[PDB]
Formats: sequence, C-alpha cells, structure tokens
Amino acid sequence: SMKAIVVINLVKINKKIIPDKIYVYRLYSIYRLAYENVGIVIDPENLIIATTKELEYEGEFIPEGEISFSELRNDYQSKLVLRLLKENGIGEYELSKLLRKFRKPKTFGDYKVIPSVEMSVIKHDEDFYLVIHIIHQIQSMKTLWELVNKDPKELEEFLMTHKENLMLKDIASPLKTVYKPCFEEYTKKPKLDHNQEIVKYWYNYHIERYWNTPEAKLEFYRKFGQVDLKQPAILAKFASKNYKIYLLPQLVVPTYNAEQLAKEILEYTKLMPEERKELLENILAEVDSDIIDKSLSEIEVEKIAQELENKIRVRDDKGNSVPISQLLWTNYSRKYPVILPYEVPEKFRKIREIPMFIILDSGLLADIQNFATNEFRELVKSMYYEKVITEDLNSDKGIIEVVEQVSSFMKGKELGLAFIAARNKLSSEKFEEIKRRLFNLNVISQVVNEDTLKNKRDKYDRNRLDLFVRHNLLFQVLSKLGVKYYVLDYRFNYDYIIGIDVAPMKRSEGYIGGSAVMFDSQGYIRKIVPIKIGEQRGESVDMNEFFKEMVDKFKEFNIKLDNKKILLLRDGRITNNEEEGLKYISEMFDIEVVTMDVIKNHPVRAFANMKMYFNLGGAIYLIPHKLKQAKGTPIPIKLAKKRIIKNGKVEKQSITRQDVLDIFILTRLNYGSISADMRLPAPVHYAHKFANAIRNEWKIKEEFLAEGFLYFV
Repeated sequence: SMKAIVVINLVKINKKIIPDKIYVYRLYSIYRLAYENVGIVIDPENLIIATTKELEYEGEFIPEGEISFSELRNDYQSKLVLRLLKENGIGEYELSKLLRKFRKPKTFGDYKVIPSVEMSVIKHDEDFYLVIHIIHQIQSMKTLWELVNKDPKELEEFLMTHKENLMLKDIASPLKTVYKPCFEEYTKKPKLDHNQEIVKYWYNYHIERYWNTPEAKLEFYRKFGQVDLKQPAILAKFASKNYKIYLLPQLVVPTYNAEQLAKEILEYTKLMPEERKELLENILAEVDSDIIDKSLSEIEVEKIAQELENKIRVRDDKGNSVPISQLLWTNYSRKYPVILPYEVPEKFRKIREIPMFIILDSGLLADIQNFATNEFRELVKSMYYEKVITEDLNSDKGIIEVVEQVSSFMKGKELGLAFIAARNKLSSEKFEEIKRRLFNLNVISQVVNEDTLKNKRDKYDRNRLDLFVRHNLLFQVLSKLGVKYYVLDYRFNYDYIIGIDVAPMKRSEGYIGGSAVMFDSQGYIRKIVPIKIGEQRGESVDMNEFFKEMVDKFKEFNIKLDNKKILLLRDGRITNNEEEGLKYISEMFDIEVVTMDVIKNHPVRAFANMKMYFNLGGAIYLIPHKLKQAKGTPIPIKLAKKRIIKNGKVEKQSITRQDVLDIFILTRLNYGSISADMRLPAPVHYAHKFANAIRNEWKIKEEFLAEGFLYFV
C-alpha cells in the first residue's frame, strides 16, 4: 500500500577511502597476491589484478599501466573498497571480535555456537555501503573420533547422516583449516581408508611441521593423545575456494554454518530485528574509525497490500469460497472440513480401492496414539470429497516391520495412503527412510509428529486438532496426490513458469543431471521431471544438453515448450553456462525465455517484521511474509540481473513491480506446509526437493510426476 522507512544492516562508507591511484597488472595464489598488495582480482581468467600499492612480486608480470577508480566496473569498485576497509582495521576478524563482546559464544551439549560477522560492500547509486551481517558457526568441542566413541562402525554412520552440511576443522593445525569430507561419488559412502600407515604419517606430519618442540609436543599429546591406529583416514578437500587431503578423526572437529542448516541452539541463533539492530550499533560504537558512518542507514520501502494475501482460495461442497486465512450446531463433531477440488487427476477415476494405513510409533503414549488414529480417520473421510500398524519407528527393526506389513497388504494394488504419528525424536534420516520405502510400495504418506498432536488442539475440543492445522494437513495430502484443491485469482503473463535444479547423480540406467518443475499460468503444478544427461566431458555440466533434454522430456510428458513464453528460475544466480544453454534452447525451439537471479543466500537484512520490497544497489529485495510464530529476522529474497532471451539473443532487462508480484505469488504456493519457511518460489523449491529425492533413492513414478504429484515432498 504505502511506503515506510526501515533501518537496514548497512553503514555508509566515507568517500575519502577511495584510492588516489590504482595499478593494473597481468601475469599463495593470484587472489592472495592481489590481497597482499592491497588490491583485488579483475580478470580471474587472464590473471589481471588491480593494486593500490607498488606491486611486489618476484615473478613475471606486465604492468598494464595505471587506472582510475572510475573505470572499474561497480563489482570491482566495491571489492576494492572492501579490501581498503580491511586496511583501516575494519574486517570480519576485527568486527567479529567486537560482536562477541556483546553476543558471546554459548555451548549446548558438546557444541559451541560462535557468533561472527559476514561483511560485504554494496554500491547503491553513487555511494558505497558496508553490509555487516551477524551469522553463527556451530562447532563441536569434541573431536570427531571422540564423538563417535572411537568406533569405526559409528564414524562412517556419522559422516553419511550429516553429509549434506558437515564440515571438519583441523584443530590440530595452527590455521584451523576447514574441510569437506569426500564421498563415494553418487553415493553416501564416505571415502575412508584403514591403512595404519596413512594414519601414522599424517598424525606425525602435524607434529613435525607445526609443534616440533618439547613443549608444543607435550601439549599436543595432552590434547589429542597418542595416535590411535584403529581410526580410518578421511579423504577430504578444502572447504574454501583438485587436491584431496587426508584427515584424522582424532584431530578434527565437526563444524556447521548455522544459517545453512536442534532446538535450544536454533533459538540462540535467531535474533529479533531489534536485537540485530542493537548488536550492530554496539559494534559501530566500538569501531574507532571515521572511515564509515556511525549509524545504520535507513531506506524507503514499499509495503505489500493485504489484498495480495487473499488471491488463493478453496471451497466447500456448498458454494462457499474463502481465501487461505483461518455458533453453528454441527461444530461439535470431529468431522474434518470439506474441501471441493477444482481439478482431480483423471487417474483416480479408474482406481478401484485405495488401501489406508495408520502407522503408530509405539513410543507414543497410548492416549496420543488413539488421538492420532481418530484424527487420521476423519482426515480420510473428508479426503473422500483400514489397517493399523504399531511399531518402534525409532528403530531400524521397527521400520523394516512396517514396510513388510504394508508391502504385504499393497501387492496387486496401484495406490495406498499412510498416515503416520511419530515422536519428535526420530532423526531426519529415519523419517525419510520410512517415507521412501513406503513409496516404493506405491504408498504416499503424511507424517504428523508428537508436537503437533500435543500443542495444536482445538480450544473447544481437546480431542480434536486445530482447524488451521486440519486444513493444512488436508492440503498437504491433496498436493501429494496432485489434486488442484485451490484456485489462484491471478494469471502469470507466461505460458509456463519453470524451476530447475542442477545436481549430478547416477541411477540405474539413468545418470541424471538434475530436475525441472513446471507450473502453468494459472498457478498449478503440472509436470515434474528428471533430466537425464550423458557422461560429462569437462568438469562442468553441459547446460545445452541439460535444457535440450528438459524440453524433450516435457514433450515426452505431453507439453511442448517450443513457441512459448516461459519464466525459468533456479536457486541462485544464473551462470554464464546456464545463459548459453538458455540461448541454445531459445533459438532451437523458438522459446522466449525470461530469467533472473533469485538469491536466498545474501547478507542484507531489513530490521522490521513485515512484508515489503525495495531497490538496493540495483537489485530488488523482497520479504514475502512476516514471521508470525517463530523468532528471528525475515530473510529477503534477492532478485537481480533480469534478462530476456529471444531467438538466441540476450537483452538485459529491468525488474518491475509486476515481476516482484509474480515472485511473491510463486512464494505463496506452499501446499499446506505449516510454518511457512519456503524462502523460494514454489517452482524452484520443488525442483530442489525432487532433485534431493532422486539423490536419496526415491522411486521415479513418471505416472504420478506427470500429474504434478508432490509425493517426494
């Protein structure tokens, strides 16, 4: 509706920081060289660096003469300023220390939460601003070897389960270098080696090279103890940035980027808008430099109308239509609400019966178990516009028994449904395993955990789940079956909106390069597809082949893209290779391709909890929704470098209010997912979920995927 002024985590930089003279040069590393000479890297390819000091290099190089700050493209101007700020004592190291004077590290169990600041420079129009963003690292205070109780057959299990986010810090090194453990390509098997020679060698290596003194040696042995030959070596690589290094679990600790991922921890890392604001002001007061302003910048933003919140609606079997946003005599019954779909996969027309499974975690108290089955019984009834299984879902043996019992009742059946009540304690892995295995049996499942069961009860009937939750449970199940249970009072100015995800994996007669999810201009998901690709030549995915297969695959699925207008999106920035690949598919098929960078991982924060969007540095930041329950500061989606591709030609465009509206709508298609945390446009979000399921061994039922069944979500 109206505009508003909000404080953001940027502070104006004084122009007196701009360097008088810049020196261009053409040829440890080139990045470190540029850095040591108080400069940056211009052309990573042609090894072109720009320095503000007299280049000192005992190697070959040709000075490309001097240059002025005005000639550098914006990106490099900001990068050069970032480096200059560091020279005045304003860097992540210094300011992270200042932050910890106010927000101290805190330990939970064996883990320590470490606050620090991530810094960058943004050029708004003619000015430069320093972005100071508070983040957190989660570091084990126990070595990986100690964490797994020195058991080889527990260590490998650890690596596999935390594979996606686990990093390992070599605390036995003065550089505390961080690594990423290597894995058996296309698998979850970590690359380990029980060769005692490897272990002895690298263990001794640390001592010889870093603590070669009686005193340092003593401390080393006090801290890590003698070499444990029973531990295998971990093949890994640098986390920063092809080399591969060996690590000893006895000398490394697991580390995690909090923002990239328990309960008590999660809390501590979530900072309310006012807390971040204050902490930043504290750091600013402690910074004894005039090179940057002393207060945080404010910016005028555009609010988003409450009306744009009611464009998605559902209806009952009568004639009532209400938008997703939630006395009568019948309000006493446990009957679930009635939802009348706008579209139902034609598949259900033929289907005979649909077996119904109620899976109860034996760990749940009897009364919780009874509550759940009664909730599920009513959910299935409304589901229509029974086998009860009780086992120890927190044990591998219980899960195996469930699958066996269900497979036995599903033979000769086309589709089944499983409603699962489980304790909150189950690992993410066990939940995923349960769901994937049931699906191999053509059984779609819906999980309701103990937390929802105990804390979301209707105020007027404690033996009934909340009305809000009930609607969303019904929405979730319906979406898993490809049902168009809602209608969008909006039309996208595109033929199709497509989300893609690039993640190489190998499957039985497949070798898949990624996925793609398609929605029509009406806001309905229609097709979900894997993107088969041949073996890669160079260390890079051939996007021309990728997109060509995307188009051909959709055709196999009954949708021809050539001659149409589509919005194509991915998680993050559109790479040069992806643009080429898109120019390729544009000319070859006469596809008018509109695309842009959709960035969820950036450091910019607006200290207000409300829906809005604003232009900063040429990019648009959009907060799709405010935090209604959880603690924390909203994370904006960053939109930038929009472009149009016609007949193989690229024309850089400008982001419009309409574009922000589209992204906004696409972000509101969460399909019942309680606790709206989907920070990405639905097409992209689901593409990523599908790519994940394929990498996790989920069966690929093209029959279901062709009707938009989100069964893996």
